[PDB]
Amino acid sequence: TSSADLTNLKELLSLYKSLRFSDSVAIEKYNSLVEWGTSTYWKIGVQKVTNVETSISDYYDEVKNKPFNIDPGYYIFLPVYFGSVFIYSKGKNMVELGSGNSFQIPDEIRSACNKVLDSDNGIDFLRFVLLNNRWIMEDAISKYQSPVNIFKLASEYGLNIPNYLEIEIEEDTLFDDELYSIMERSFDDTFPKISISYIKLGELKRQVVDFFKFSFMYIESIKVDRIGDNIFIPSVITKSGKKILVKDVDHLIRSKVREHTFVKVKKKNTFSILYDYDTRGEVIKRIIDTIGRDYYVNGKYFSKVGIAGLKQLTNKLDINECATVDELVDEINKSGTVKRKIKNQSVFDLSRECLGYPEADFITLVNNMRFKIENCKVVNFNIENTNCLNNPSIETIYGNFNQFVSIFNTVTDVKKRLF
Amino acid sequence: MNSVTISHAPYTITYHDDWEPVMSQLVEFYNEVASWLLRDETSPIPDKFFIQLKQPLRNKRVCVCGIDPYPKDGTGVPFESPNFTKKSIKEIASSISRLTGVIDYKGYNLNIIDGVIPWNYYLSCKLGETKSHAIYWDKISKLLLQHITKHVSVLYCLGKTDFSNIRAKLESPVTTIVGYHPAARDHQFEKDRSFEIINVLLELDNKTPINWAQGFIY
Amino acid sequence: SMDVRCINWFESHGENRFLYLKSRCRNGETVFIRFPHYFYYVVTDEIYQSLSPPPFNARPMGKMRTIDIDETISYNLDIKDRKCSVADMWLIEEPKKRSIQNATMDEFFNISWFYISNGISPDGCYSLDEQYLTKINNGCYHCDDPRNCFAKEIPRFDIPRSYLFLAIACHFDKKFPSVFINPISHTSYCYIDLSGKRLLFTLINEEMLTEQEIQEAVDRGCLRIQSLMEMDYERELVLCSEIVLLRIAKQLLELTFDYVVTFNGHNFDLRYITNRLELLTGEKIIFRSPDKKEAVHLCIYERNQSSHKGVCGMANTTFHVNNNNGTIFFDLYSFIQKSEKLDSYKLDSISKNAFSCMGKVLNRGVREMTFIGDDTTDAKGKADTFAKVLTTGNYVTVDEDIICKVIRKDILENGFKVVLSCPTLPNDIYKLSFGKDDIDLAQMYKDYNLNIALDMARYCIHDACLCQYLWEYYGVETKTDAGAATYVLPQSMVFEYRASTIIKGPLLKLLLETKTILVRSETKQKFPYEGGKVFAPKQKMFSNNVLIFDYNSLYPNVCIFGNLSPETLVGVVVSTNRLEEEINNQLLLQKYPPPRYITVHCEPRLPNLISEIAIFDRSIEGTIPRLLRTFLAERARYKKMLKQATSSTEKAIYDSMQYTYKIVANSVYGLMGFRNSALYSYASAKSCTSIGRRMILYLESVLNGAELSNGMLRFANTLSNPFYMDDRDINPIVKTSLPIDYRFRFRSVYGDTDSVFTEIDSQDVDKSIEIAKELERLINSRVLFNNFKIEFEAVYKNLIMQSKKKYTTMKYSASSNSKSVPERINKGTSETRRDVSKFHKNMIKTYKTRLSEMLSEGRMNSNQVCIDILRSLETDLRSEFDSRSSPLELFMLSRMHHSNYKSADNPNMYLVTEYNKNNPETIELGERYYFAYICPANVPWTKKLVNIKTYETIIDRSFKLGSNQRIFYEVYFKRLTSEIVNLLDNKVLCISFFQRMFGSRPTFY
DNA sequence: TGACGAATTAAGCAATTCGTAATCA
DNA sequence: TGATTACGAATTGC
Ligand SMILES: Cc1cn([C@H]2C[C@H](O)[C@@H](COP(=O)(O)OP(=O)(O)OP(=O)(O)O)O2)c(=O)[nH]c1=O
Ligand SMILES: [Mg+2]
Repeated sequence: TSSADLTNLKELLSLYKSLRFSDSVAIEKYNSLVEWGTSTYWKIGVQKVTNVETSISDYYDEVKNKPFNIDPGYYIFLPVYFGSVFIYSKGKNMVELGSGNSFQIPDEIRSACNKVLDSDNGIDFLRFVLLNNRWIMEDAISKYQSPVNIFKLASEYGLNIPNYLEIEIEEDTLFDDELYSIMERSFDDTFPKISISYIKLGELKRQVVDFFKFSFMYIESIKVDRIGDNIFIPSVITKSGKKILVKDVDHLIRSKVREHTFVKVKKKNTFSILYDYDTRGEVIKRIIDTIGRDYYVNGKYFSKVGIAGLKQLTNKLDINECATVDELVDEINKSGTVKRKIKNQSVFDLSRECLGYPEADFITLVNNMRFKIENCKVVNFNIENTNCLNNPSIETIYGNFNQFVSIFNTVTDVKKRLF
Repeated sequence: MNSVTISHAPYTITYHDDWEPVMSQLVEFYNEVASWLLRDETSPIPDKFFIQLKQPLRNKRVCVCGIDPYPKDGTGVPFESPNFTKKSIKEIASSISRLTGVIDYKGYNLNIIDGVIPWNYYLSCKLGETKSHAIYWDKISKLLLQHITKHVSVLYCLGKTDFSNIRAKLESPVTTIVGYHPAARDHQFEKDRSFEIINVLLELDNKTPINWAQGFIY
Repeated sequence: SMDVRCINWFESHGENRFLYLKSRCRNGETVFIRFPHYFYYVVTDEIYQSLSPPPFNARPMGKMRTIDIDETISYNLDIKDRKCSVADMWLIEEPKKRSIQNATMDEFFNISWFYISNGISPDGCYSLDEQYLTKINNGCYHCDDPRNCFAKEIPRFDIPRSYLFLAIACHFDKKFPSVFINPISHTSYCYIDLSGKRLLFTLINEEMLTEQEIQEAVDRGCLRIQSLMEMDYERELVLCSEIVLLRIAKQLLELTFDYVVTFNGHNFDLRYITNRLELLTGEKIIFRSPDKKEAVHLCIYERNQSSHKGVCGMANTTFHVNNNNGTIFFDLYSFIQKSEKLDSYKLDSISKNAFSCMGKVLNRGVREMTFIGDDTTDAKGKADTFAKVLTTGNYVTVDEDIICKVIRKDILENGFKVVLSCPTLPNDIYKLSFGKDDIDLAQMYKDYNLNIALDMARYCIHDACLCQYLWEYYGVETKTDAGAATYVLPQSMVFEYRASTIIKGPLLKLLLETKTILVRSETKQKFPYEGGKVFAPKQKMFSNNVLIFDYNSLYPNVCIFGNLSPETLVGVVVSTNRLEEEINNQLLLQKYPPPRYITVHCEPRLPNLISEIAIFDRSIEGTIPRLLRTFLAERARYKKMLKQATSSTEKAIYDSMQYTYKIVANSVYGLMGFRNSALYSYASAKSCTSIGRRMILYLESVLNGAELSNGMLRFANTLSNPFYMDDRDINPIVKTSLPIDYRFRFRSVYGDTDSVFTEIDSQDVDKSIEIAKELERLINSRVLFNNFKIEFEAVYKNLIMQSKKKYTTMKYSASSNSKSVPERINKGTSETRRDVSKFHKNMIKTYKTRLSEMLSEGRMNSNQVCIDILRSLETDLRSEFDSRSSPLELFMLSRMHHSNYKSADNPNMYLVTEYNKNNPETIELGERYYFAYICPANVPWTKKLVNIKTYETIIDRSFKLGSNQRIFYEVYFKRLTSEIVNLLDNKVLCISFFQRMFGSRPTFY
């Protein structure tokens, strides 16, 4: 009845419009306001939706696989790489497609997204593409602005964007393999390109096209490749030595690939992509003893079980390398950010993120094991339930508990001093 | 349009087909209160008690409900002044003009807007004594309002104290708004924004908003 | 003025708002006092010195402490302190409502502020001083300084009171009456004035009689009046016209009685009178204020109460009068609905439940029987109440089924003698009650003469007097006075609200005494939490004495012991893994030492968390414990008063009062676990439940397998406090005062929340009672500690346990011996449920008794018991199906009507809605109704029952089974046989029988 | 001249039994 | 054409 009720109902309607492109927090707020509205008006036209399977097929159609005909209007071309597809909404989380989760993202990327959202309100959604920690604006759609200036200001913000292309067509022409090759040479990038999306000025719908063919290739072996710090990317080489790329380790352990076997693969002019959709513990243990016992799987990546050290603590804290415990305090008072982040964060969390174990496996390892402590320090650890011995990655975690307890004790008695 | 006959005045009720499954009961309820009711001069005139029964109900979306007709000069169709003198219609027209921006007009009639049916809970009232015929009309009122609610999507009730227990009077739930009466003193209806809320709710229920400026008379 | 005792407080809602006090003096004069009535707000000094228009008046309250009572979860032991501030506070009074931004203490009523800030009790005796009073009318004064006027309190003195009880009887043709077609036939009044005179009179409408009949009635002894001014109340029967009768009613209802009492009058009687008076004449019933400045018309209004469960929805309706003269219009129907729980709430059922006595047969022969009732037949006081009701009663029910008409009645010094018209009965003692009457009212109105008029007059005067009998039986006056004193509420509001309102007066007094305010900042979150612990019973039949031990006010005492209040909670420490859990436990045991702080372990709040500890402080007493202490003291007072009672009525009244205080004390804890409440504290409710579970487990561990030998008692475990180390002894070797030669063993079998059932290997009840008394003494002295105390309830014989909350037994009280009659006790079985049957109950009783007799005898050759029972049941069911001799009353079930349903389809609501659409009498929103299962007569025995809710029909008082309709015996038979089967032991034969008779698979335990 | 308020909202969980819809061979 | 489970409603015991 009052103004506040009008604002509440308006925001409820706005949230109802954008429901598939929403995270847990937005869903919870929408459910709460639905409950409030049902309570105050005794009836309302919307219900409480909980599952909400994320999908983006509304703005896309079926992928063309044959040459077709184009002619009218200016065309804007945006390429698509291989990698994980993400959705970012207006003032919302940074979610997976299909399996939307609060995926951890760099704080600089969070600040860039916040400032690009504060730049203007005319943004429906943003489509992210990821490949080996390389973050790209894949798609930026809007109902008011134009897909030209937004990528310019995002580039000036500090993150790079593909070269969106503008072309003019006046005569009836046929888009075919030759034109695909022309467009492929037209982006002029070494990154793996998959499809091309063409849009017209005025039309909100975006149509993408991709060309591919089938091939059969043998699988030789699995080898990790160096792509950063304590992170590995799997790679399989061919009998001919060709490089077959992959988006995720999930692709491998769902592909159920066997040692020395032949599989189908979508081959293109430059590179090829393995095809999925051909138990799980068998595949994970098989790949684990294939690549080598001294390895572990960190979510969608591969990682080492190395011995770490005080350098592995000093690197993240943005402080100079040193090997004396007293020194590891002075830089703490030199930078306000370092002391703030050491005070606010806990001891177990910081010592866990020192050595880069994941969350779930470490937690389920801890909650079935006995401890014996003395003055806030761990002196004895033993196992109680032997079931956790089934998963080999758990054995990889068990292999290096001593380094973790050492860094935990060091962190606790340095926190005892720096306060 | 079908006609049925009753023992007492007005001896004739003509109705739209959408009101068919209620009329029989209505008749059995009117033959026991007619003799007592028709002992007093009433506004509206007996011949105009049931003139809202000719409006179809299958194309309506909103109901704007009063509690009793004007004490004097009642036209039969609720919330109507043919010469624009009653305070309630004047102030509702002022509010709707403020909402939509129209400044120059000479009359407002809620009966012209598409999708809106205006209604009165009590169909009669003695000359100068409001709410004086509650006992005669009670059952008929419940029956007819329950029939209306089964078709519309939003029920807007004007009058805070009069409709304090509207949910007890209705069996099936429906979207309900209770607000201050226009003629209420202390200037409480001026700050009410019920019409925008109605449009928001309607468009939230996959329904067309109401062209609220359609009712102005030029 | 001078000495006055208060009767009522009430408001006026005219142009100016006032508050009124009605009182009586010693001689009998009635005095009215008028107070200006304000809106109360509480502000700080800073807000007080920044109010844009200065307030009307402000009074200083002193220095008060504000505490934030929100709860937050902490992941380590660095817990931040609670936000506490201290400031000078002001109490501002405003004639009209105001909006102040940061005002606190906003959950308390205005009348509570008046009472507490002025130091006045709603039910006290005072010696007013006339210096502060101004006379504004004859019998009405005005007070501007209530603090000085009510400064002197004096002891209580007794005063006279005035009452009007009334009933009406209306003509009808085929169903409920209608105010537009049907006139009032009879009106009956019982009148008590301030001089103690009791008058009974009945007015008869003469318009529905012939002139010769009127002349005959006048010659018989009645009085005929043509005008309102020639009516005398000293005549028993007066005949007149309808207008004169309505005018007499209007004259009576406008007087200043203390109480006008009716049964379902606010919805039928007064409504009918007002409407008919407005139809025939144009007059209205007018109420006036004590200052003669406001006038209102009688107009009954409706209050709807909704539920706090899911969907909320409406759940009750009540009707009220809008008078403004101080008279209390009381409806016994709503009161009894809210007070006790019965199958039906009609007047006949309440009369049968209330006025029943055991009677001895004195004579027989012909078609009449003579009964006598005396103090040596039933109990002390039952005969006197039966004799009181027999002064006007007409029909008596014998042996719960037979209805008889009274021929002669004599009142004795200690009982009654009655002669009834009933067939010959072969016994010596029967049970008589006042209940249903076998008269067809519609037929009587069809052919109407003088004799039926006089009989209806007698029935109506009995109906009027039943209101007074029920008013005295239930002790409404004592309950009103006690509630007004304890809840700090006006007398007319004591029976109108639930626990959330009746605890606010004492809470406000407590807060003002302690100088404390409680505030909330962030929103409240609701999580599930566990409750009491129920043990699984170890056997089914026992054949050994069982001793019942219970706690005394378990949850209130737990809250007092642990100091569980929202403002005494230091914090909640959680952990997500065992390493942090160990670190936190070691730190917590030394930061918060046991004697002053209490730590409670609980189940985790969220799936990820694996631990949760709550810490409470005990240095300063909390707010909830003080409320609980107040209510516990009230309950102790009324238990003590019950102990000294002799008559039955006083005993029942005092038992009800102590029960009410118990329920209020438990409601305080429940509110502390209620999300939409001001006293919400999730941690406190969880901790109270956890401590209760620990206490019952401790008692069960101490008692299970405990034995006494020589004069010595050995418990199973160590008497160690399960929370922390203390200074008590821990030795399980205890010296007893029992005889040396005794030797017994004790084993625990069952327990619900705060109770233990201890089995003893003995059969005699004197020895068992003595052992139980000694055990209770020893447990209270040595096992328990602080404010925890247990009681020995009873001795149970022949305990039969079906499930975790269903058992039957014979009970011997603690103050009983072997040569004393026991009590049959059923708990949760298919005899106390209001939704089973009356056929089901009788069959269950006869078959349980037969099975017990057969088990006592004992054959069990191979499967003799099962075959015998199944054959007997089949024969009985077939006979009932074929003969169809059992009436419909044995097949009626009962249910309440409401509108709190998920989904609006809901067959139950649809059934009631259709009944209301097709029938004159309407079922309301908190009303119990009867229903049954009916099917067409030609259908044969049905095996597969597919749709059952389609066959439910509502059975009103004028229902008659049609010649093409029959009771659907199949549903009742299936339920009864499912009950019987679970009692036996065979499974193959039972399954075969069930599949033959009903074509479905049974369900077992 | 043409309505507002009065008629400020409200205890918890554990266990059993019954009918009907929804999911599975 | 059955089996089995899941859910809502009613009523009772603490
Ligand atoms: C009956 C009842 C119990 N309970 C809870 C509170 C009690 O601590 C617990 C056990 O109930 P009871 O043992 O039945 O109640 P009590 O302990 O107060 O008994 P007594 O009067 O002899 O002292 O169950 C309620 O919360 N509400 C209730 O209505
Ligand atoms: Mg107890």
